[PDB]
Amino acid sequence: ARVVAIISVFVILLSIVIFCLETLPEFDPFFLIETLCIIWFTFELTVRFDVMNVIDIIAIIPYFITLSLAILRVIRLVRVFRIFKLSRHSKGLQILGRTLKASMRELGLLIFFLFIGVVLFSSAVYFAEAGSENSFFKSIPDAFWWAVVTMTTVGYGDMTPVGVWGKIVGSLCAIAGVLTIALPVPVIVSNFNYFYHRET
Amino acid sequence: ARVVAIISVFVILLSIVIFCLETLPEFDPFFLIETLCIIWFTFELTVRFDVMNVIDIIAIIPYFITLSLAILRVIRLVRVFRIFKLSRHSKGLQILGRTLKASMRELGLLIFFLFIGVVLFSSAVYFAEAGSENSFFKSIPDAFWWAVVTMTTVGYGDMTPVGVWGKIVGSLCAIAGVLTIALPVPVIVSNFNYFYHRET
Amino acid sequence: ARVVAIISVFVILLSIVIFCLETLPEFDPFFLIETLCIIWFTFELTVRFDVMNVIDIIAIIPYFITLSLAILRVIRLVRVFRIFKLSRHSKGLQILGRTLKASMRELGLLIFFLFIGVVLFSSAVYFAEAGSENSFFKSIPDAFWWAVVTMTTVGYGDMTPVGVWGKIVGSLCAIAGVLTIALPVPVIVSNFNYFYHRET
Amino acid sequence: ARVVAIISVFVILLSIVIFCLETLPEFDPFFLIETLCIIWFTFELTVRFDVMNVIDIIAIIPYFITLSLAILRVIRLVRVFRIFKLSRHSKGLQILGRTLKASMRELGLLIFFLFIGVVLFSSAVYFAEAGSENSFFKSIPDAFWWAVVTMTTVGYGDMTPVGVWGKIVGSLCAIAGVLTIALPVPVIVSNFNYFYHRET
Ligand SMILES: [K+]
Ligand SMILES: [K+]
Repeated sequence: ARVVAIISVFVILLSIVIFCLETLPEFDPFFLIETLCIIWFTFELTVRFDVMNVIDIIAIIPYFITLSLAILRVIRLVRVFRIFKLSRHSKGLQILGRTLKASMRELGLLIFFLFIGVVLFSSAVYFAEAGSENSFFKSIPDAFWWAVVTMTTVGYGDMTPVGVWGKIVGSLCAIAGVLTIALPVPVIVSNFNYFYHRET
Repeated sequence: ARVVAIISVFVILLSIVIFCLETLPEFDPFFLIETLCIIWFTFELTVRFDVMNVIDIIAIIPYFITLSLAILRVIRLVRVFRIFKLSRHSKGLQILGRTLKASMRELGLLIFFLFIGVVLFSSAVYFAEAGSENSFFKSIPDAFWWAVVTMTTVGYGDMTPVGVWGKIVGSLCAIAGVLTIALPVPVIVSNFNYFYHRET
Repeated sequence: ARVVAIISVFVILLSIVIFCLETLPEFDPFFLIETLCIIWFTFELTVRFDVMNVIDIIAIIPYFITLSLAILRVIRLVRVFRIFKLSRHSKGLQILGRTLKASMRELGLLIFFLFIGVVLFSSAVYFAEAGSENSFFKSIPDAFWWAVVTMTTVGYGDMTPVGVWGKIVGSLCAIAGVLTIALPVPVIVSNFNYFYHRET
Repeated sequence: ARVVAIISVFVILLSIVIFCLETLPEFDPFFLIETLCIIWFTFELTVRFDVMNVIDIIAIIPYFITLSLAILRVIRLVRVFRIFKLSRHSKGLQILGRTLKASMRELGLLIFFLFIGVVLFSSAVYFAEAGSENSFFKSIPDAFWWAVVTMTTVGYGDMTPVGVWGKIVGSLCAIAGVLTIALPVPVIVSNFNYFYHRET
């Protein structure tokens, strides 16, 4: 039983590695390993037969579909959901799932505050920069990325073609982003700590 | 009474989308949608007749004004205050408003500490770099942006033309910024959590 | 007695503005305003006659000295200590001073952990990159800045000439920096909140 | 007994300085200082004779080995473990060691969540960008660094050759990284504060 669990974890990790390696530019030996991992996945699934069973289903749907290029890239992407098959073995990942399910309102509030701040500061920086020639931002949607990476403090990069009002707006954006990403997050963190210590 | 609320939210979101799209470079169909959204806004306003009523007023003042380019960009910017019309429907946004109103002293203290740190580290880095040729910063105001994005950890970008003393000042700036943005923020976060859990 | 306080705050702010503006490249009208601010500073000082009196002293020592270029830049820099004359009027800045005085051990521990992490990750990234040609870092001191801005999450900029081991070291540096800047800071924040709420 | 401790701290600091300086491009006077520091290290070790004794051992193994270039760079790197000889004298560093030993599960959970987020967002951004010509990322491993520095908010640099879907994935990556680095860290911080206040 524990040997079967360790085999399952090794097979999931092997499938993740094979995914990532077959995207490498240096590269059957991948398709045979892939079909072996999928044979094990579907054997485990058809022995077992919630969200973990849905994950086990999604873990083989792409392989069985591949037997417009947009749909093809979408399914080759959803082949990455094999990494969530580690949830059945990892207890911290199940705690993270319970936390995400229990703080849905707070995640929505975080996304809402970010949406509002992004629209606000993108409009502000677009209208601050639009008065000049060779404007940095071409539209308000063109500043959405800048606003996201400034509010999250990830950082944009080179802001040299920006003027004084653009930099004033950017300073306000940095401050407001710190605050707005700091307000919902403590509640999610408290939920995680609750579930974690309840488990252990 | 709930269908009217969902229509109001859809109209506010449509006006936000129309704002952002009419700034796009690909672009009457926007002015007719705009005048329809404003007709609904003013109908709701003149049926209703605090800060939310002021927001409802500001949401139509620009449209009615547009019937030096600096004033024009300023009013075309204040057309973005339609996004705060979501406060009447979103409870988290009203909680955020109550939080901001209740932590005014702490917001002022945050801005004050940032002002002091920005002046201090801009002076320090300007005088550290000014001893060389082709100085990175041309004045102490020219380093204000750098100091803001280093204290907020948003990051400046390429700091390669900076010397040893400039980098020592930058290290101190990073540390001091972490601390100063970390001191007022817990109080604002505690106020938000108080109002949020009082509501729910 | 309150008009005198508001005059003092206006004069301190005017001296800060004059400092920052006389560094501008566009620029007696500054030296006369400066000597008026210093006449007021020394009048207030010689009417009054702790750390605030030391600040009042340092606020006029540069003006009275200016009546190798390294010493000159050093004193023209210490002219920035006029911004700490706002401590006598701002209560939050005195709270910040009390906090800094009460968390000296924690500030030293933060600086010590950063020193250790910086030396460690600078050595690691230098020896990871040194095996190649056109190495990004020329010495272990040459990576000190990179390590500081990666541990503080301020960010370095372009890390494209870095290899796989350099990026593994950089990932570890980012994680370890998050942790080490997160460990001492809560104690300083708790001290600040204690002093702040004790005052108010 | 205290003079010997201050000599030991001075010798450790001198060896750290000599390490960092002998990597400088400007540079026996370093090898003689090095052999003196090692003579003191081994004298202290052979007078004393846990993890601190292992550190004292590792602090001289490289010098005694140097009496493929990969092994040589590896040992010249492990010469940096002299900086951990400060643990015997610094109490905060022993507190940090106790904290790291007591929060091993949480450190593993942090690394696990980062691994999962990195694989997820690297796959997502690779498949979002791969539909175009001159793709920014060449493989899913080629986006591992980008995902790490976006989730840690250290920042990547120039993301201009990235498209709309790449920037949507990057926004999600920034948000998810904030959350996942925010969930395990409070427990490690609480452990550190516990050990710190237990000591003092
Ligand atoms: K950051
Ligand atoms: K950053």
